[PDB]
Amino acid sequence: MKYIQTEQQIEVPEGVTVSIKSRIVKVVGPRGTLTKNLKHIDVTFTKVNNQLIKVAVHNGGRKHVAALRTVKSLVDNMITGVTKGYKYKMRYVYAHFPINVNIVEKDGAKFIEVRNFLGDKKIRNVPVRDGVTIEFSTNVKDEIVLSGNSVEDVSQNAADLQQICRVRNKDIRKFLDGIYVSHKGFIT
Amino acid sequence: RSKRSKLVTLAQTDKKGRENKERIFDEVREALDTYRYVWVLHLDDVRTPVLQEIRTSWAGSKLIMGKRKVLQKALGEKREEEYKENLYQLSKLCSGVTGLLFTDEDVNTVKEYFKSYVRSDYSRPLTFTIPEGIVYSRGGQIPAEEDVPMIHSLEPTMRNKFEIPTKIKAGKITIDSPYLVCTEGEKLDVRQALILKQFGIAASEFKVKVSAYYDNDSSTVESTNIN
Amino acid sequence: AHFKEYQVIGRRLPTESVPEPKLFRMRIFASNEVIAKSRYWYFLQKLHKVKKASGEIVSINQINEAHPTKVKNFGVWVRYDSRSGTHNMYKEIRDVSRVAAVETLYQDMAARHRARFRSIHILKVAEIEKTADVKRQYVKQFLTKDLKFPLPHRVQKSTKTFSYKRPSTF
Amino acid sequence: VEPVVVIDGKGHLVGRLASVVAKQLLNGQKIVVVRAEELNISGEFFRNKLKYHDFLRKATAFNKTRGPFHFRAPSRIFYKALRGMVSHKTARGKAALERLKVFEGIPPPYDKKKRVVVPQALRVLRLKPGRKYTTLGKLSTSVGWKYEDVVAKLEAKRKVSSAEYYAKKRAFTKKVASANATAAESDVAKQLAALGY
Amino acid sequence: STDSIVKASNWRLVEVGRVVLIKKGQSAGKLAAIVEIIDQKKVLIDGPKAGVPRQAINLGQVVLTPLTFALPRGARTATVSKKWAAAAVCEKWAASSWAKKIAQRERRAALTDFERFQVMVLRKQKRYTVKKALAKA
RNA sequence: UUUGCUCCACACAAUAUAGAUGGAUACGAAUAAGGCGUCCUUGUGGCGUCGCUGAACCAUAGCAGGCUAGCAACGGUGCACUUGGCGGAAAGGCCUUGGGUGCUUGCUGGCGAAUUGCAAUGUCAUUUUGCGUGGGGAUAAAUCAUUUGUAUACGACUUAGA
RNA sequence: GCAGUCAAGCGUUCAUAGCGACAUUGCUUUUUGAUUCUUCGAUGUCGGCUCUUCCUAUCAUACCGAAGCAGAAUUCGGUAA
RNA sequence: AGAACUGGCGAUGCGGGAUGAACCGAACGUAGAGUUAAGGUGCCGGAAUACACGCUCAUCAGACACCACAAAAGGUGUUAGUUCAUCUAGACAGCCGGACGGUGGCCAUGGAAGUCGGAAUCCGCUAAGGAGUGUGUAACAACUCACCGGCCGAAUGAACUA
RNA sequence: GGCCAGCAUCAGUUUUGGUGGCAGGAUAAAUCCAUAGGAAUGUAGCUUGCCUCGGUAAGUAUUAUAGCCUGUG
Repeated sequence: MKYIQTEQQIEVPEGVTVSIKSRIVKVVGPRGTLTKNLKHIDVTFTKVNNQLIKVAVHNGGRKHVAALRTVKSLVDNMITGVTKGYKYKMRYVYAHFPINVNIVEKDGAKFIEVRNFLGDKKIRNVPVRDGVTIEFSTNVKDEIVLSGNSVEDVSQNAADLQQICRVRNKDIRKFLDGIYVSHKGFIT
Repeated sequence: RSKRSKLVTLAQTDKKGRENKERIFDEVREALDTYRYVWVLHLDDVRTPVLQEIRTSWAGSKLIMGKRKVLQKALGEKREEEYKENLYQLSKLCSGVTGLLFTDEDVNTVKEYFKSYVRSDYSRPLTFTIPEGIVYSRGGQIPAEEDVPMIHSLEPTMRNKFEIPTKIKAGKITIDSPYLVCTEGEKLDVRQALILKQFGIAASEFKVKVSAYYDNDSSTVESTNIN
Repeated sequence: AHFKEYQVIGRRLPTESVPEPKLFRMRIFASNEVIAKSRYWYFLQKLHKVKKASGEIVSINQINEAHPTKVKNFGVWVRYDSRSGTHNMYKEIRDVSRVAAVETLYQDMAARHRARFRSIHILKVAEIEKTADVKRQYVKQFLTKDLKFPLPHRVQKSTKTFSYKRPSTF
Repeated sequence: VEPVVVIDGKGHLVGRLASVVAKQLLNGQKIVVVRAEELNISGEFFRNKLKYHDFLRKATAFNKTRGPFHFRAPSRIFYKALRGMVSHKTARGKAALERLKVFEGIPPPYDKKKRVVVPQALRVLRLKPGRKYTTLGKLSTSVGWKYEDVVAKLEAKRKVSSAEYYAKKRAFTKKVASANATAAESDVAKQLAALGY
Repeated sequence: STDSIVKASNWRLVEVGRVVLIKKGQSAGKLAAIVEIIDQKKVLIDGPKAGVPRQAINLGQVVLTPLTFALPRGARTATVSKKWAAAAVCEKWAASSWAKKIAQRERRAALTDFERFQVMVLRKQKRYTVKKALAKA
């Protein structure tokens, strides 16, 4: 209905600093630095005072205003990634065959290697993205922990690792094998 | 288009509306000249037989509950509009879930009763460790030889909502490491209270507190502080 | 075209035993004098039994705007014929004068509802005096105080075919 | 007014540029179009690809050699849209396609000369924002033009050699404009401002 | 070093009291003030000092200027002309470099051919003092 | 197979023009942003400004541009040399050093034009070649015929022979 | 197919002047897998050897989806010539 | 296929519908200037990439009467309307709390306690709480919503019309 | 006095500008001037509130240290 302007608000806490040239966003704070490109979304940012920044879309339709809430939702995840950081813990439940999971470094690329999934001889390598560090859980049986600064580096690298172990041509009510995501929590 | 499709049902019960509000607007103004005592009571968490105890124990009392702003509408929130006088100060106090009481027995008996009246409800205190074996629906309270193993339907509820790690060998439910859910002297989390809810541990006592009194013939606001 | 507001009055026939038929005026929106007389007999036939041959026109007057440069909010009741049966419609236009508002109503009906000029009837055009009863939402959002908005991405209309500048926006 | 107009090809629409070129040829202007790989089409990428495959399956059924010729390079795809706008079967349309040269990149000697643009063909002036467009260079690689890796390499050679020129020209206009400022306040320059220069 | 370097993206914005230039139409090159916004595209302007009548207009026919002055929304023609000279925007317009550009091409169009010969000889003399002043520093 | 053959300088002849009549005048990138200048702790910095058209900038006076006298300047420009570079995307161009050498409307003087008779493009650029001049440069192959069979309907192809 | 039944809609305003989707009932040779051994006038000429190409409405092979899908096998369903 | 009035073509060029005996303009001696019709003005192609208000994104858009033609109903695409409601005295969304007693209602049965089922289906206290919408234990427990209440502070929902 | 041309003052047809005088309408309506009444997208003043010492928040106040609307002349 051609809204004259809408706005949302980004709440900047005390630790982080945000540098925004035209649509290039950099978030620097305690745990690290991040970037995210936004040349496609066509919005306007405005600083008022050092903790609050208002996004804006002038004279836009319904599609152009629905894409303004999601720009708040991306920069806020760029904020909590630098203050608190992300940490996904995964459990990999097997039925009969003990699943051997390791971390190997071929050519400096640091893959995740899965062996013996449902008795298969096939070796699967899942590549590790930049800035996600995988550690095996201490003193908790059968758990793998993914953690990094970015949502979309961590949540993709945990989603990749469970699609690599999908059971084919069998009944999923009977065969229990696979790797799954326990819960999506913060570091601190 | 592209609107939210609301869930439509077929249940028996229907919504009330405004006409139940205006009745409580009338019943509060009717109870002022009828009864002699106005007792306002802050009681946030309740249990229904706790409330059905207090109603049937006192025939002379009328325990009238409702929304807060309806009670401000009926008692009169501003000093300019009120049914009976000297009433706008005590209606300022009812900030929580409050239900008015209209008795005519005594001002000493009512203030003595609620310190003598105490019950036990959920914690929402003492600490509990779970053994690293078969979990039971009592949870180490009674001896486990007489206990019942937990139903496996709420075991996905335990692994996801209660955050407790349970992997299942056979018809019973097993954990492998001992797990403590609470510690003493700590404010309990809502995930910690629901563990004690499914275990059926209502070991924290409940008492209802009262904050103020009014007397119609004297027409003055009385504030009494008991917890 | 450029619409004009007219006033057409009727005087059915001075006959024996009924002298002085009463009178019947209307306010007509039209582009010239000739259409407004023919549009008067279009409505006035629907109300009671006259014709043009058994009728006559008293007078016509151009009703100019009472206050031209004062920005007014308008609320217009419009009845129109669809491809299915007819039904009413209430729309509101923020504009300068009366006759310039119905100018933008025929542009709005033919764009949004594909209603041609013959299918639209103008029930009543009235001015909303006090605000905060403006029922529509696309009208009220210009009624907030101290309204400021930018015009981003202005395009340029040039004369020559080749510009040597790699032209910029705003 | 110039003998040869040198049209830069980056940021233009295919149809609107081809229209304003196919008129200037028939009126007599020589035109060379450079950097034709950076040209743009309206419409999203997956549409224009399917608007090329339905072109790509039209061929003379009894002999594929004689059929419609499907050129793959971006200089030639634009030359298709331009050849459809000129009556190329007569003798006037052939003498108007002798007045036209199209290139990928910018070959010599056209890098040393001035490049111009056409404002009514620019993408940023024409399409409403929030609307998908399609780079013609990305389209031609996806249909079989195996020279994108070479053109983009020869631009990085050119852009370095261009920017080293521009740093000298910028410092040269610094020295002139300051020496013009001391020519200001002189009474030979006090008269020009009265005459309007 | 702990600040947000977020840009501002400065825009000329329509409002009550924005002074404008009319690029095409009957008036065509006269200053005026936006009195009241009507909708997204139509505004109500007036400049009585230049001579443009009080009228509605479309934003495609008008071009926005950086200068502003304060004015109550819905002002009449006499009230505008008082607030006009009180900000003295007639003086402030010619101080801008864009209004000197319009006067320059206006003066170049009105040059007599004998005066155009005088531009010729004077630009010969200025280029000779420059090229000696250049190629020494 | 009559002194042919090639490149440079010049004179006549030819021969045509898809259309010369001051100059195609070089960043890249973004468009909800950039350009240029200036500082600075060199940064996705600070401040200042400009755009809203190339309607610009540059060049431009002289017999279609003549013959001369000066003044002021160390500059501008043309032509042939020379010095050192750079450019391979179709570079075939772009800078640069030293002199030489005309010209100078940056300023100021003297002479000359007429008769093309009141207008007639009033011819001024640039392709391709030829015939003779005068200074250099360099001394071949292919085909047919004959012969091979890795080839072959005939041509072709593939080999050999002073 | 005919004959009903039920009723969201339609019929200048409209339940009952009169239409009627979506459902459903009427038997159409016998409720206990016995059989039915019933071919019921194709009035008209294309069929086949060789060979190429084209549609998708996919019989196989590629990859998915859903079902009492334990496997094994096997069905439904989609993208794909 | 066969009738009624009129207009056509047949005998008929020209301008428009890309092309056509019947449609739209308009009916013809040979030439000049001017203005138009039906139809058109991005380019082919003569003529405004004219001005103005809107709507539309199609993994086979759509683009002009006769005319080269597609029909119901579906769609959490979008825009404008229609009547009914709920609300700043707290709506709608979502967290949080209660969501009860007679009761494990009669029969059914190897067990059925709100939920494998048939018939039923009534009262008490209540702000509100159905002899009870779903998850499922062999039954039970346990959770859920429908019903009310605590927080937050602006509108929101249903039904249709095109 | 054969051939092709250029200008001047005219005539017929016709296109394209500049500019001047008058009549109409509500003797245009408006602006503008006067003058009554009024209201909020409530200006000055006032009052409260938090508060970087004035700044916004919410209350009052109908032209004052901005103005506007309506009607009549």
